[PDB]
Amino acid sequence: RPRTAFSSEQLARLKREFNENRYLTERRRQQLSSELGLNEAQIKIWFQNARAK
Repeated sequence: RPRTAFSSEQLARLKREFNENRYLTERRRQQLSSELGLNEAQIKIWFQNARAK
């Protein structure tokens, strides 16, 4: 799955979340998806990519 483009707001949330905990659980992935309007797949990819970088 190719990565979508994230808005500034979505990125703001993801960065703060990543800085609290770099690893996702199911419930946290679901909360992010529902609060960000992003597919869970996109959330997982962003976290993986962020750890990679």
